[PDB]
Amino acid sequence: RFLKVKNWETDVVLTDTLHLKSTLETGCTEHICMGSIMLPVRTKDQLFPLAKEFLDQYYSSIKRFGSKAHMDRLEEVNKEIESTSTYQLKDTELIYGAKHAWRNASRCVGRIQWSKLQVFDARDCTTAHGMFNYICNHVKYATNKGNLRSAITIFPQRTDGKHDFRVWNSQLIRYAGYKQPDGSTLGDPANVQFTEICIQQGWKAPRGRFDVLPLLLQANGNDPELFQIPPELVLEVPIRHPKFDWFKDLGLKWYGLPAVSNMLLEIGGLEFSACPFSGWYMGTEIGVRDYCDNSRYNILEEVAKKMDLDMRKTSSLWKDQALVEINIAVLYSFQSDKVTIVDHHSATESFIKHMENEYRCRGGCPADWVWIVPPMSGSITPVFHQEMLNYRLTPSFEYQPDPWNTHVWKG
Amino acid sequence: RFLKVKNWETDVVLTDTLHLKSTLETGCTEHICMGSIMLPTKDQLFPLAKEFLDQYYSSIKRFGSKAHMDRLEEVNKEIESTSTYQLKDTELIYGAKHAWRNASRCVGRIQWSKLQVFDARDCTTAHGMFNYICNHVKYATNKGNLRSAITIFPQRTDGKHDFRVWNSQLIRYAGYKQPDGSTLGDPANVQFTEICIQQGWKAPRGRFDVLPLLLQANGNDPELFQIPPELVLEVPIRHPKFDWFKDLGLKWYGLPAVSNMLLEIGGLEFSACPFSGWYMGTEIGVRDYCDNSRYNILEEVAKKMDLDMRKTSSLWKDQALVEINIAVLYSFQSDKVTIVDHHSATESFIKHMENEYRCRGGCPADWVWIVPPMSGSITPVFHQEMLNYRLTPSFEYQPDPWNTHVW
Ligand code: HEM
Ligand code: HEM
Ligand SMILES: Cc1ccnc(CCCCCO[C@H]2CNC[C@H]2Cc2cc(C)cc(N)n2)c1
Ligand SMILES: Cc1ccnc(CCCCCO[C@H]2CNC[C@H]2Cc2cc(C)cc(N)n2)c1
Ligand SMILES: C[C@H](O)[C@H](O)[C@H]1CNc2nc(N)[nH]c(=O)c2N1
Ligand SMILES: C[C@H](O)[C@H](O)[C@H]1CNc2nc(N)[nH]c(=O)c2N1
Ligand SMILES: [Zn+2]
Repeated sequence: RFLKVKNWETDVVLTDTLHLKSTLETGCTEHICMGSIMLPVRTKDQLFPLAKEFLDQYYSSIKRFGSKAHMDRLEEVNKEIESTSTYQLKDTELIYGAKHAWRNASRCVGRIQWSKLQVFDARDCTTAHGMFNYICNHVKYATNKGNLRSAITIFPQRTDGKHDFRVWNSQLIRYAGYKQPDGSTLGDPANVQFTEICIQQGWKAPRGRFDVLPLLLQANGNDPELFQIPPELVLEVPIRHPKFDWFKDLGLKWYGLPAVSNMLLEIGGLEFSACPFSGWYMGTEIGVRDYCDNSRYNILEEVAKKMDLDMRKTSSLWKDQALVEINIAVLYSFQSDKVTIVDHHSATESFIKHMENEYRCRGGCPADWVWIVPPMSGSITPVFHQEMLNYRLTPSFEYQPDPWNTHVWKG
Repeated sequence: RFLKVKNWETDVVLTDTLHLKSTLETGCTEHICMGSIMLPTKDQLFPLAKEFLDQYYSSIKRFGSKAHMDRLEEVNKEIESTSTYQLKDTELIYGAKHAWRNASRCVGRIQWSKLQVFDARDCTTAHGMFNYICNHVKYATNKGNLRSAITIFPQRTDGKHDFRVWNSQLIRYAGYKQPDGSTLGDPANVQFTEICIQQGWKAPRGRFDVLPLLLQANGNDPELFQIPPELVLEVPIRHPKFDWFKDLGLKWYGLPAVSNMLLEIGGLEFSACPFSGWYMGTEIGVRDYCDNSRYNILEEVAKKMDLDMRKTSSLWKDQALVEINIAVLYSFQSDKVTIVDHHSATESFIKHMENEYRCRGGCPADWVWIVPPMSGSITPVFHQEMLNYRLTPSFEYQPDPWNTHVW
């Protein structure tokens, strides 16, 4: 089978054969597409196949397919699984695995960078204090005083599902949200429930608009523990605008390091339930979503108010006007402070080049159009006009349930 | 099989039962989503007809009635005897409204029940087709107060006698490839413009030349007609604050009227069914004007605004895009030609989708097409999970006739 994808701007046509390596399911059927749905304890049985399939990929990538080293490693993993019911990855396999989970992440527009990933093997970690130390080193290494470097830290894999390592924060660095008695929210409304859990666990909340949350860390299935990231390790950027002097007085800032901490990394059948990873921002993640979603900081009105836009009718495009200015301000601020950031024009152009290169050398690039297209200015970016095929390859990053829903408290 | 969609901004959760009536296939499988792909006998005819008449009689609350049974029997006899059948006027009107109600890529469906249907099944010649079309254009334009309409020409018989409107829309501008190497006018219309010229059209060779209609009746070779110029309402584009904007020399037409689709009702195929509503501003301001392969005007507008074009991160493109779209909306509003902005349209679509979930058990919606091509996430449709599936009656895309037609 060959599937073709067209670009409607360039008329470039690509042929995908890689989708033939897909096994996981999409959510879609013959009768129903679920492409815009956000969300569409293993035994030995399922395991050796997953292991073998991963190891065959690994050994092909390094041009050693079928070699003695390849065969002995299959043999070795086979026997490890029968004797212990699981197995351990070699460092080189873990690194290759983590790189490929990113390469395979179909909602990631930043994948041109996939092969440049610093992998911190934290599989020797046993306690939450150990996790905290690991995460500080990650944050410091990745921050690099503004010159951001992609990185991932990988904690011990799942065993019986009763001893999971988990980072309870959704990202390593986020701002607290506090729901007020009058129904308004102070700070980030996306973090209210998590902030409540931190408070209940003993965090002394400053109750401001940009309070960096404490890490809440679960090791070996134990109850999680609170730690404050050292403030000197949290790089932040005050947001100002190049032409509008009043913009700074909105009191806005953001942190420099985007670091997803709630996902599951699957490599060769093994499950790494705590695998925080970080890169750098595309400007719209902050300027469009973080600042301008109604359920987030929601600053559009106040900005358009300061700009004296005609707010009487939507068709003055006052929201679109304020939206561009805010996004200009975020890119300007990060740039002036020398904190790595990419704009959505540059990021999407790089992605199309990456995607074409992947079609040529790999036979495809799974891509989720719903997520890859930026949330402003969609059609003046080259990805809008690009047909994409979304399917699931392993190694992979997966969503997992928030741990407060599933954790059995020990006391 | 019983599905939930969530809006992530409002936490509103809707249950879809309507997908169970899904009929056609999507392009997707359990292994590959094709959500972003643009194009993903008497035996079969009776099931198709019954399925339709059942939903018709159910809609008028006479399901299982004597009138229902009698009609089903009537239609059955007609197929076995004549190999096809004819829709009653009421069935045609119902079917056309429902094909619009079912159009998963249409954001304007809150309007679906207010559709004027023109029954042109009595038409026999291209000249007749032209007369019907002018009347459609004039009815729908309504001196700027636009009214939704569809004109339905005779159904396909043996496939050798198709009615087709060769144009993709009733009103579009010509495109000409130049000795220069650049394109004059609308680059999307170069091939069709050459067919017009090949067929006799004397092209003015300008940037905004309304194309002639190329009409095919009873599967004959198509013929050329000019829409009377006084029936084509156009809007000159100016900006409310930039004096220089009008000097770009831009205009657009008021009536968007898609004329290349196939309407399928109860298994019958209406290969010529041009239909029209009114524009959402972004369709012109973002796509017609700013697409690289369309009028591609971003650079020239950016220049007159004196923006910093040295680096993409000044967001000059985004700035210019907003002003072009302000100018479109302003111009149409000033000349009193119906238009809707993308905020207002997507808000109405969210209201429409809620009515539909409550009253019909779902609403098929293609998120990739529903979300406007600028400012995605400040419109409510961005945060709204949607299920896409194919219900009949339906509008379908069909092969350009020049690739099909034996001359
Ligand atoms: C080099 C800098 C990177 C940039 C500019 C970038 C860009 C982005 C953006 C804009 C998104 C969508 C996020 C959203 O809308 O919430 C995303 C998603 C994602 N990226 Fe990246 N990315 C980068 C690096 C990384 C790294 C290092 C990884 C892991 C190794 C990664 C894996 C993912 C995954 C798994 C998603 C989907 C997340 C989800 O489902 O919530 N990306 N990327
Ligand atoms: C009343 C005002 C209407 C508005 C504001 C509107 C809005 C839109 C928009 C913005 C699109 C996307 C088109 C594109 O991006 O190229 C679209 C597509 C479409 N609409 Fe509507 N619509 C209207 C009326 C109608 C009517 C009257 C019909 C049929 C009776 C219809 C059926 C369709 C179909 C079948 C599509 C998809 C066309 C394709 O696949 O190329 N719409 N609509
Ligand atoms: C490494 C990197 C580089 C550049 N940017 C980033 C930022 C990613 C931040 C992710 C925040 O996304 C949050 C907010 N909305 C959906 C949610 C993530 C999510 C939610 C759900 C239900 C499913 C899913 N797959 N992913 C990370
Ligand atoms: C009735 C109405 C109301 C408001 N707006 C409109 C404008 C729709 C104009 C149609 C323009 O669409 C053209 C340009 N890009 C895709 C193409 C239509 C199309 C192309 C293809 C390959 C498949 C498909 N289903 N539809 C029509
Ligand atoms: C409902 C819909 O799938 C949801 O709003 C999606 C759309 N596209 C997105 N794209 C990105 N990058 N991030 C998101 O959170 C979303 N949200
Ligand atoms: C490849 C992708 O499907 C294509 O560019 C789509 C995206 N969304 C669209 N949405 C609308 N309304 N109209 C279009 O023409 C397109 N083009
Ligand atoms: Zn799909």
